[PDB]
Amino acid sequence: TGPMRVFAIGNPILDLVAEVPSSFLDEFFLKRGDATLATPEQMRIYSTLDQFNPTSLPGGSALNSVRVVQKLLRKPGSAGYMGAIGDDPRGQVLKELCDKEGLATRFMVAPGQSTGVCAVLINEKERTLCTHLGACGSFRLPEDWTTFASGALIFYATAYTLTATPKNAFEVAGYAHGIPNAIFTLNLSAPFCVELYKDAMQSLLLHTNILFGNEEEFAHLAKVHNLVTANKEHAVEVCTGALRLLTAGQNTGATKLVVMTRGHNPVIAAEQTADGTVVVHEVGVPVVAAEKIVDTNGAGDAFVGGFLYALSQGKTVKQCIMCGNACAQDVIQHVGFSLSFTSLPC
Ligand SMILES: Nc1ncnc2c1ncn2[C@@H]1O[C@H](CO)[C@@H](O)[C@H]1O
Ligand SMILES: [Cl-]
Ligand SMILES: [Mg+2]
Repeated sequence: TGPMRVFAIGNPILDLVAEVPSSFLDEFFLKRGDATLATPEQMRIYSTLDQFNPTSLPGGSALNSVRVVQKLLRKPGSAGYMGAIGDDPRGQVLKELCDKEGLATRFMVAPGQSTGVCAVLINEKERTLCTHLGACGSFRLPEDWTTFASGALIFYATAYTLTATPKNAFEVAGYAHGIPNAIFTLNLSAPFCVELYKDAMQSLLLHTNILFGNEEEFAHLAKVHNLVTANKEHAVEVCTGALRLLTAGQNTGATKLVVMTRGHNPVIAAEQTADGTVVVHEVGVPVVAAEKIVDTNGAGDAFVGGFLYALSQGKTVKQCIMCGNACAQDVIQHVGFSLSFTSLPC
């Protein structure tokens, strides 16, 4: 077991994948192609779906990312994860699935609440998602979480964790800050996380070494924080401005990097070396035949997972981005977030 190289916090979700007739979508008032949170009546969808013998997969942004890390590091217990689940059957199913993959996990159990679950409904070549977050929102790091984190030097949190409470991400980042060789990495996760948690992020970013995000996320960050994307010069301007939220214009000599994925366009990143100078990185994204692209859901999670894996191996920024691109490219060729040990990238 171990050593654990990467530790992450997130909202754990059990994904249930199955092909269903259109009548199923209509019965639960679902619009094909949309992704939503379950309404009261839609709550009955989960036990109903269990009867379809769905493929059960661990899910949730951060959990998907560490599963990629765990996959690439190979050795059992190479990546750790903490989050909240319920004391229901789904909670045990999720834990067992994670155990099967060799991921080290410590789930806080919230008695009487349901484990996060997402119905991944396949119909007419489209995926319709209906998620019930449940226990995820009650997560609070245990007082001895650092013991679980062992000698990990790479910490990751998604902005989605701010929903339960910004205190979890703040505590993880604070712990990482006290360790010279450790880094804290954050995902912007969604434009609304950027909007809702403006104040919290202001403080958190000053304790962040690597910031991940896509175009829309960075665009809102630039507006919210008045920092200033299909256009390069503009993307660079945004990244350069965002880097200031991490450095405050000072040079601690610690890792300071902002990485912006831009769909098909090249990844753009702005870095401040221990030297104190700013550097702009640009890495093109290898395309795959349109005929292979099956499910784009999880591409971003895979990118971060691959980047973190490469980072744990001491690769250059560009190599980390290249590994992330390769992982994203690999996962979109099948529905649901999963990877096989054969022909792994990076
Ligand atoms: N707020 C969230 N926190 C954690 N996992 C999430 C969240 N929203 C969606 N997910 C999961 O992550 C997948 C997308 O990366 C979704 O299909 C779902 O299973
Ligand atoms: Cl998450
Ligand atoms: Mg540190």
